[PDB]
Formats: sequence, C-alpha cells, structure tokens
Amino acid sequence: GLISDPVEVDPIQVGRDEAGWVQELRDREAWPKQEVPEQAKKPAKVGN
Amino acid sequence: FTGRKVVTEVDGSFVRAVELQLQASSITIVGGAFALATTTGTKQLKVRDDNGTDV
Repeated sequence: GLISDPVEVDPIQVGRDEAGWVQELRDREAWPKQEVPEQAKKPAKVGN
Repeated sequence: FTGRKVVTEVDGSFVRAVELQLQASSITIVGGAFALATTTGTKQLKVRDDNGTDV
C-alpha cells in the first residue's frame, strides 16, 4: 500500500487472538456480577 | 509390598477408633443462576452445604 494509508491489521495480533491467551475479565462496574468469560475458564493446554 | 489391618474386638466390634462428621442444615448451588454460552454448552455443577463442604 502507501505510507499515508491507515494502519492495517497486524498478523501478530491475529495470531495472538487465535491463541486465545489474552486475559478477559468480568466488568467491574456491572451489576449484577457477570458470568465468567469463556477464556477465563479454558483449561491449560495438554502440550504446546 | 504393602498390607493393612483394622484391629477389631473379640466379639467383632470396632471400638478403638471414632468417626465424627459435621451436621449439614442446608445446601446451595455455587454460582447461583447461570447462563450457558451456547445451547450445546455444558457446565458442571457444584453444591456446597452451610459448612462449605462440596457435596
């Protein structure tokens, strides 16, 4: 593209989201307390 | 190699040991009302009595 073009999607960010190890948390200011997100309770991987 | 024995009485009774347990007066389901992320999703329930024991 061009230098003046808007910033494109980083492949590192795509892979980071694919791995799914970015911490998601319950909304602190929500009432009643939210249920735990899916990633917050995903098991540890059997290998790597 | 291992072996174990429980020493009972001549008549057959067991008096050399005592077992104690905590009374439970009520039980609750941990987490309260919950919503599945998907319809096909599953969640394993946990029940705790008033003493916090996982029943």
